[PDB]
Amino acid sequence: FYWRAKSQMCEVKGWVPTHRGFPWGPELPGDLILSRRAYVSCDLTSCFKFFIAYGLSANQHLLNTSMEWEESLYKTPIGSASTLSTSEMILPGRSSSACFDGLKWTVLVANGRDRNSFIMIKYGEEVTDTFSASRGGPLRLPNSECICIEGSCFVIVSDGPNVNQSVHRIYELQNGTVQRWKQLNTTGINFEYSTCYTINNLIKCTGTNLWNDAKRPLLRFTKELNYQIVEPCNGAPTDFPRGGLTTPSCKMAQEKGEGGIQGFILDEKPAWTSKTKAESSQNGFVLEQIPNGIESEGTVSLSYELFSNKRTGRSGFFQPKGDLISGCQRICFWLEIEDQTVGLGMIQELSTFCGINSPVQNINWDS
Amino acid sequence: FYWRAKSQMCEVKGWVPTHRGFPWGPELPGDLILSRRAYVSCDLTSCFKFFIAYGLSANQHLLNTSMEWEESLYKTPIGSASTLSTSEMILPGRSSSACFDGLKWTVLVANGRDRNSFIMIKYGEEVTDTFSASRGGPLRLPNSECICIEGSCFVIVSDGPNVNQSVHRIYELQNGTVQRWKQLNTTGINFEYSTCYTINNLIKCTGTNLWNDAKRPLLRFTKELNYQIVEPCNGAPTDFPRGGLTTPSCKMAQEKGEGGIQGFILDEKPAWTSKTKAESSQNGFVLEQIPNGIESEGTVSLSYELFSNKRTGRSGFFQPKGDLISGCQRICFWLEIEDQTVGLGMIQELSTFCGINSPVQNINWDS
Amino acid sequence: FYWRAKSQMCEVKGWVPTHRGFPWGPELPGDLILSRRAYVSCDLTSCFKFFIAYGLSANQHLLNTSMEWEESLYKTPIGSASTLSTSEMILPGRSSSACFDGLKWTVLVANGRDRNSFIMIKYGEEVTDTFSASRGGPLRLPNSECICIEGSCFVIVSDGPNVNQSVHRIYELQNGTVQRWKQLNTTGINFEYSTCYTINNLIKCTGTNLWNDAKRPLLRFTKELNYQIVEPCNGAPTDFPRGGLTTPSCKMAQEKGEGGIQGFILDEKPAWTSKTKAESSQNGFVLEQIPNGIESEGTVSLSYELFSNKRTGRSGFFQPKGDLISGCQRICFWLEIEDQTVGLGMIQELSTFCGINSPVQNINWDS
Amino acid sequence: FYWRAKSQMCEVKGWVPTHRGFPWGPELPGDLILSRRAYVSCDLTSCFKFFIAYGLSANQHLLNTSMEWEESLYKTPIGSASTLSTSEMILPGRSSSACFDGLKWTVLVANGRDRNSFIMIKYGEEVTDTFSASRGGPLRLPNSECICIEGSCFVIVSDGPNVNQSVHRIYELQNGTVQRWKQLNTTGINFEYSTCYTINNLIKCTGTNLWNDAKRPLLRFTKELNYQIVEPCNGAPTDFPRGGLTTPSCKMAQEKGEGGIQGFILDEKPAWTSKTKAESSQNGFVLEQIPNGIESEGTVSLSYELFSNKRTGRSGFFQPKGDLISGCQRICFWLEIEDQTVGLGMIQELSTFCGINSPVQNINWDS
Ligand SMILES: *[C@@H]1O[C@H](CO)[C@@H](O[C@@H]2O[C@H](CO)[C@@H](O)[C@H](O)[C@H]2NC(C)=O)[C@H](O)[C@H]1NC(C)=O
Ligand SMILES: *[C@@H]1O[C@H](CO)[C@@H](O[C@@H]2O[C@H](CO)[C@@H](O)[C@H](O)[C@H]2NC(C)=O)[C@H](O)[C@H]1NC(C)=O
Ligand SMILES: *[C@@H]1O[C@H](CO)[C@@H](O[C@@H]2O[C@H](CO)[C@@H](O)[C@H](O)[C@H]2NC(C)=O)[C@H](O)[C@H]1NC(C)=O
Ligand SMILES: *[C@@H]1O[C@H](CO)[C@@H](O[C@@H]2O[C@H](CO)[C@@H](O)[C@H](O)[C@H]2NC(C)=O)[C@H](O)[C@H]1NC(C)=O
Ligand SMILES: *[C@@H]1O[C@H](CO)[C@@H](O)[C@H](O)[C@H]1NC(C)=O
Ligand SMILES: *[C@@H]1O[C@H](CO)[C@@H](O)[C@H](O)[C@H]1NC(C)=O
Ligand SMILES: *[C@@H]1O[C@H](CO)[C@@H](O)[C@H](O)[C@H]1NC(C)=O
Ligand SMILES: *[C@@H]1O[C@H](CO)[C@@H](O)[C@H](O)[C@H]1NC(C)=O
Ligand SMILES: *[C@@H]1O[C@H](CO)[C@@H](O)[C@H](O)[C@H]1NC(C)=O
Ligand SMILES: *[C@@H]1O[C@H](CO)[C@@H](O)[C@H](O)[C@H]1NC(C)=O
Ligand SMILES: *[C@@H]1O[C@H](CO)[C@@H](O)[C@H](O)[C@H]1NC(C)=O
Ligand SMILES: *[C@@H]1O[C@H](CO)[C@@H](O)[C@H](O)[C@H]1NC(C)=O
Ligand SMILES: [Ca+2]
Ligand SMILES: [Ca+2]
Ligand SMILES: [Ca+2]
Ligand SMILES: [Ca+2]
Ligand SMILES: [Zn+2]
Ligand SMILES: [Zn+2]
Ligand SMILES: [Zn+2]
Ligand SMILES: [Zn+2]
Ligand SMILES: [Zn+2]
Ligand SMILES: [Zn+2]
Ligand SMILES: [Zn+2]
Ligand SMILES: [Zn+2]
Ligand SMILES: [Zn+2]
Ligand SMILES: [Zn+2]
Ligand SMILES: [Zn+2]
Ligand SMILES: [Zn+2]
Repeated sequence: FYWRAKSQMCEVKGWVPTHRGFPWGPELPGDLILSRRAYVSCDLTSCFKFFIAYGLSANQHLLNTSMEWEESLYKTPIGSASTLSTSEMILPGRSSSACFDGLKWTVLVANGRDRNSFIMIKYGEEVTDTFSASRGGPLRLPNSECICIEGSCFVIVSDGPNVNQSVHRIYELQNGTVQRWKQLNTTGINFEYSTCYTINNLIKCTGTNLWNDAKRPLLRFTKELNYQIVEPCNGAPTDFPRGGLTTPSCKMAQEKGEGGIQGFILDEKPAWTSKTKAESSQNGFVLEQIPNGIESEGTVSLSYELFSNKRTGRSGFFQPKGDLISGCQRICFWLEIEDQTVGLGMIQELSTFCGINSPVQNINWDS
Repeated sequence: FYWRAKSQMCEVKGWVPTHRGFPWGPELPGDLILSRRAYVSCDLTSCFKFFIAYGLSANQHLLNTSMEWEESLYKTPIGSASTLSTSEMILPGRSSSACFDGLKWTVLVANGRDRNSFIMIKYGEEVTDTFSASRGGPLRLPNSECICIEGSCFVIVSDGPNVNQSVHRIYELQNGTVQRWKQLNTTGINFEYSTCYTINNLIKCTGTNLWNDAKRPLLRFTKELNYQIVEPCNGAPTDFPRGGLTTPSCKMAQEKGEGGIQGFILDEKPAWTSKTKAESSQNGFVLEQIPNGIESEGTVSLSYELFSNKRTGRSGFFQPKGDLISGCQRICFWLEIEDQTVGLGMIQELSTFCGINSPVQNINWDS
Repeated sequence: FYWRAKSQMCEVKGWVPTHRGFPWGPELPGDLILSRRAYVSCDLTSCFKFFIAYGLSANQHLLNTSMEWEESLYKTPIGSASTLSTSEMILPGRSSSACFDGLKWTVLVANGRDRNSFIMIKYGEEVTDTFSASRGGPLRLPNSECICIEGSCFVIVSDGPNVNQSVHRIYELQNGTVQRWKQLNTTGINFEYSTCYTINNLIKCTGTNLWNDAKRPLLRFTKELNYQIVEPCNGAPTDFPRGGLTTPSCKMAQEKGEGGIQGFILDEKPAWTSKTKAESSQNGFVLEQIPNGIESEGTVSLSYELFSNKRTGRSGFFQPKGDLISGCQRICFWLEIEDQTVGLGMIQELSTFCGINSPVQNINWDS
Repeated sequence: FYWRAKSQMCEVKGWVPTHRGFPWGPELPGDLILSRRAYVSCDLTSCFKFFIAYGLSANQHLLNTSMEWEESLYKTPIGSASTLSTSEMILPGRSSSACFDGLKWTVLVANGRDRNSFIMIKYGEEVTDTFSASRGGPLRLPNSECICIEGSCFVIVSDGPNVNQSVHRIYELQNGTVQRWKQLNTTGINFEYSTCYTINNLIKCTGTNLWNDAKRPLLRFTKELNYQIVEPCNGAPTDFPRGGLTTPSCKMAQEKGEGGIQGFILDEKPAWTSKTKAESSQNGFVLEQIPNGIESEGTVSLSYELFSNKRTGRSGFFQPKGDLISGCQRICFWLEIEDQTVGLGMIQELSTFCGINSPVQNINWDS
């Protein structure tokens, strides 16, 4: 009676937006909480945006408050703008993860800048657990939904002061309580900003290598925490920044591998890849289907240019949990759309897209 | 246990407003979402306004945002003003239709400008289906409630680049999923802006001919999609624009037939007709009873001038679904009231009127 | 299972405020709906303010809208300020009455200025009945809660163009549907602004005589509509305007009998009387207990000066319906408190007071 | 089926913030209700801030209203800012107490300045009881949650015109109705601002001595109202103002004993103490663990500096009531954080911290 994915993932032949971002910019209404590190996650009924607040607007500018350095996590329904009257403060935190197990929300937040850093866990309204940095901190949560299968919830936690040598662990939770953890062998790479989905009792995640790779590393693991980390084997890297296309291999792409941005790869057969339109700008977003999976040479069948000119940012998976018509498990993603404002710089608003089995035209969503 | 109309339609001897529009103009409060292509539709408990947002007010003017060209459908309870805190974003879309089958909302939206145009369907929160333009697009939904009978939902979809030769289809849906469609034979006419109701297991609709008619074409069909299209046989055309009264016949009225505006005809015996007060202005709204039905010569018995001077616009049917006192099926309509503002031009607000069996005075609702 | 009063009314030895009015003036927040002809009425769970809107504030002034002459009834929870986000539009109307029968709300509104005047009735969300003026109009509802006993709801409806010769009827409703009505014999008086309560299967009401009396006429009737109209027999009139104390008798007090303001008398033994502090100003509010009932000579035992200086206005009864601790039926009243504003003249806000069996000090509620 | 504490209190090895205060200052949004004498209390599902309103913001300043001297109690969910749209007016009052017994809220408020002073009690929405000052008034409620065990609710009520000789009583309530009261023998001390928790069918409270003590007096009592009042036996006083450390004894600390501020002591073994960082300023907040209990010499094991520089104020206990994971009873506290504003002086916002059994780093929560 706890939640678990439907037995098979739906075929995906295209992606339709279920929500464009609230279309702010160059102006925006007062009383809006401005957000970063937002992601979406759903209960059995509807979906919510989870986010770190960093400011509140009024007259086109930021209210001078302490919101930027006193970081707290908030929640807002997907269908509502993020105002004070409509958003709820959940916990203090600078990064986070959240997921509904069918019964209650499990919410994790990290606080503290270095060795003082620690993670708190909430189950429903009740704080149920804590743990500390083990490798110098700061502890870092993914800013994407954690993954629940039949009452067990899994999240990737990062540690270490440098991308030089980060440490990453899978924590397994029940009732908001750590049952165990496994340290991953990630020698030679960096694996931040994990975004994940579940199917076939497995959990799959796409990382961001901020150290030495413009391709995105992939993690796959079971509920017993047996795992593998693999590299995409095409020659089209998907991080930003990145370099140009190279010949397909299983090697990392190290040209411009430094830095990066949260993003995802649908690790199925067919596999889908996603990235900005060009390598020179954070503009547009392109989804490409690879029939033979991400460990093939990468031959692209379908290719959708969902955004062409609009500046874009982080993206990640989320899964609908209470579908009643689909016999199969749907997959969706959230994506930051970036808008310039007149009075408070650049802002991020989430759009959401879901996979559908039926094909569709290459519509540009800029307008 | 799915919804179906009560067995007989209530006698209608007059129309009372159940909601005047929010009385904005020349001024209006900040944080209001300004709307177009609004209509109402109800669940088993209360009623909602569905609409395409095109702007957000502040200090009497439009916030410069991207709301106008990034079109999304929203929903607000009938009894509330359409503010950010109270309205919910449902789906991206430039035209739409919505209807509650007794269990969940079925919502359709159309997006794309020409051959890229396509329709998405939502059942509850779950996107359940899509289909594309077949005749060049854009696909166009009615902007009025779709019609559900015992779990099957019906809506009219228009296609084609010109009113010159539009194509129109009835789509039949279950669980937000297309079961079939039938193309209508509409050679020689144009049938947009369909607004519909159901009674006696039938569905009846009034169209707007934007090509060659100032009378409104009428569609009647069964759940097996057997249908007929008939022309009103009076000599008093009800579109706007239109020309003067002519001698009653079953011919179309082609004087000023070009263009038009969504509107309705209650296709019963007696039939009710509805139109602006005069042919020269979009002012007032007049409801006229024709005892012998719309295919008679049109002799008018009752005649109510609900608005005299106030500028008016689109209108359409909606049906209450959870009446518990009435033994019979009530019928209502929504109507745009147009208000001039000081700082953002002309706006539309919906009023709603319902039929009652008891007669009433010819009150003018301007004030 | 329909609602009915508890078998006996609680002893009342004093009155405590359960809500002061929102303390606006000289300033008030923007987005507030300004109200008149407000009263309170309760479901089985909590209580609501019902009111006619006449404006919306912004920057201390009235938004220039059409709200004043397009009158609509709204509802707001007692514990909330009356903003757009929190208030609900119910029906168009210039006067009204409302009452919950245990199952649904029955709501009546009157619209139209003279012979066109008519009343509409809502049961839950469903309009269930209408009737017209019979004596020239306008039809007038009390602006206080109607009274429901075991599924039958009663309200006083006034008619006629002059206080010179008004006509008053009791309408009996079930499911928002008129079952019958009885015209009262009110020759020689005027009986507007009825405010009522129920106990012992009876319904009792206090009127306002706008024609020839500064005492308040009292109506008492049964569910079979057998009734009596009696005059208070003290010499202390309670209308405003009024003249000074006179010697106790059953005669009307005609000095300054012209005009008046809605108000109440608790018609029990002991009886309670209520009025402004002095006859020269609408200031303060005084409640006086008369052990021998309102048809005695009026000897006053308890006397509470609840307000001394604050300007006050209309007042009326309401009854809590879902008490679970009290074995007896409580009685409360609402009272307008008048506040001067800097930018939109004088406003009215409701306070609510309830009777308690325990005595209490003569606290002044001005501050 | 009424609420009672879990059988044992959880071990507490540290304190984590479950909510930082809304980070206002130097600026804050309009439409905010500014509050004082706030505390938190929970139902079986979530938690609420209870508070006395004293103003409403707009454009960085206080709206000139009557809110400051017409004092009313309000309630807001912990996770929401305290705006008009989101806060609910409960009762008029200048001090208060509230507690959920598992079924309904019991709410007490005090009104009146001296001998007219009295207390009103609400059970759910129903006013159920009243009583008057017995020793000259004003009656004073604690401004912290009252305590419910199995349907009986207990609160400390203070009386008397001077801290010179205040009188304090325990009132026992059921269904919002006083069953009895016991006067405490508090000769030689003053015991205001009681903040309390329950465990082991006992109720424990920490007072504030505004007369002659910089240590905090402690009250412990049973449901039969057998009680004891004891003095902390360390030499580190916790009131503010206070003097420096002295040698441990059971004597009161009278240096700077005059005045004080609401605050708490966790009266267990180990005991926790809490106070500002230094004696010279109301800055920071420090929690210190005393393994041997508050009646020992006070040897400190753990010591957490939760705030260092930030100005702080009142603090008190609250208990979560609907935990489902913890087998034991959790304990939390609320704490005022003080922020300077540009346009309305100094404000107070509540943060909440809960005890956890796992240890944690000495993180500074200033930023
Ligand atoms: C931990 O993972 C690292 C990285 O994958 C493993 O090191 C690699 O081992 C293979 C041989 O099987 C080499 O071809 C790679 O070049 C190695 N990479 C580096 C940088 O060492 C390592 O073997 C794993 N350790 C354990 C204990 O299994
Ligand atoms: C499709 O509908 C059209 C329009 O009603 C039909 O054409 C009409 O047919 C009648 C004869 O029955 C003529 O009197 C009209 O003048 C025709 N209109 C035009 C412009 O052609 C047509 O027959 C229908 N087609 C089919 C296959 O049934
Ligand atoms: C209707 O009510 C009026 C007013 O009470 C009645 O008229 C009064 O009758 C009594 C005699 O019983 C006189 O003493 C009053 O002076 C009368 N008032 C006036 C102005 O007429 C009248 O009798 C009632 N009519 C009916 C049919 O019962
Ligand atoms: C009421 O409490 C007071 C204060 O605790 C008691 O007075 C104290 O009694 C002890 C002796 O047992 C003395 O050592 C203290 O110095 C006393 N304090 C003062 C100021 O009197 C008092 O005995 C209690 N009264 C009753 C009736 O029990
Ligand atoms: C906000 O306030 C602080 C002073 O209290 C200041 O450091 C900062 O510069 C202010 N922000 C702006 C934009 O002036
Ligand atoms: C869709 O509707 C049909 C109605 O016949 C119903 O039987 C079925 O449960 C619905 N689909 C699913 C799989 O829920
Ligand atoms: C809104 O912004 C864009 C520039 O970014 C501009 O094209 C448009 O004119 C602006 N609107 C107004 C009213 O100036
Ligand atoms: C109206 O009220 C009566 C009460 O006697 C009840 O029996 C009936 O169900 C109600 N009307 C309908 C048709 O629901
Ligand atoms: C409101 O608008 C109308 C003009 O459209 C005008 O008659 C009225 O004077 C205006 N109100 C004020 C206060 O100017
Ligand atoms: C008040 O509480 C008691 C608990 O013993 C309960 O029995 C009773 O039902 C409550 N009072 C009433 C009349 O509801
Ligand atoms: C608020 O209003 C009253 C006058 O009605 C005045 O006493 C007080 O000074 C005003 N407040 C301010 C800040 O001027
Ligand atoms: C935690 O989850 C387990 C699932 O196996 C469940 O049995 C248990 O009830 C939960 N914990 C508690 C004490 O509620
Ligand atoms: Ca990289
Ligand atoms: Ca036309
Ligand atoms: Ca009078
Ligand atoms: Ca002190
Ligand atoms: Zn920080
Ligand atoms: Zn946002
Ligand atoms: Zn290939
Ligand atoms: Zn567009
Ligand atoms: Zn609107
Ligand atoms: Zn005829
Ligand atoms: Zn009017
Ligand atoms: Zn108000
Ligand atoms: Zn007497
Ligand atoms: Zn006061
Ligand atoms: Zn606040
Ligand atoms: Zn020791």
